[PDB]
Amino acid sequence: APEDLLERLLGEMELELIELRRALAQTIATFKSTERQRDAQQLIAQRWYEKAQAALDRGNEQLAREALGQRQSYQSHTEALGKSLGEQRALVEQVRGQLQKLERKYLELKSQKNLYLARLKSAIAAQKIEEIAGNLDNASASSLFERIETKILELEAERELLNPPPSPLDKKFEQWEEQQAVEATLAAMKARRS
Amino acid sequence: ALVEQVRGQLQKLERKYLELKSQKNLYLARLKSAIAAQKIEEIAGNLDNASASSLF
Repeated sequence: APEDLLERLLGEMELELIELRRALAQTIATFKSTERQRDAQQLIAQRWYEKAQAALDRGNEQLAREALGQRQSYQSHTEALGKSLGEQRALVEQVRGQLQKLERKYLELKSQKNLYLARLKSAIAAQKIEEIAGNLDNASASSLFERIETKILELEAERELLNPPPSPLDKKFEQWEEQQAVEATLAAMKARRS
Repeated sequence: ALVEQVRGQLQKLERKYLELKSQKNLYLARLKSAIAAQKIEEIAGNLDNASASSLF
């Protein structure tokens, strides 16, 4: 039944709105981890910067040469990680936009599901009554209501044969004599006790 | 519009129901009368008193 699928499909969506949710956690987790590593390396280079900050004074330049020459190796690492961190920022920003747009589309779909289902039951419940009224049409000769009248007519006229109605001749006389019967019996009434 | 439209269907249909219900008793009543008053005259036929095929 199409109605049955409408609830299962939306259920399978819900598994991925959380699955994708978990994926973003891993991505952002790496971004935090990558960020932290950058501080440590620059801190070590920063420490060598303070260490080199204590030699060039009072003419000890030769010592400063070696100290800063060592810092250069650490400096390269800082640059490489710095660019990577900026690049990874776009991905976390971009991926979040997908989730936000998709999440809105979900609840929007959910609302429409009930409305169409509701119209279906109304389009089935109010739909399923009128046919049985067709069996009670009262507008044709294929209904129980009308066929019942035929059965009544069949039965009522069944014994119009068994007991035939009185012929018009007697029907033309009973009233004809009755009028005299009331008046003639009254003829003495209106005269004897006038 | 849908909620207004759907309600009209129910109101019209609901009236048609009780209207059908009232007619059901009337036709059934006429049937029993068309059967009870119907089922007597035949046995009077066995007591016709008008032919030579009766018990009387």
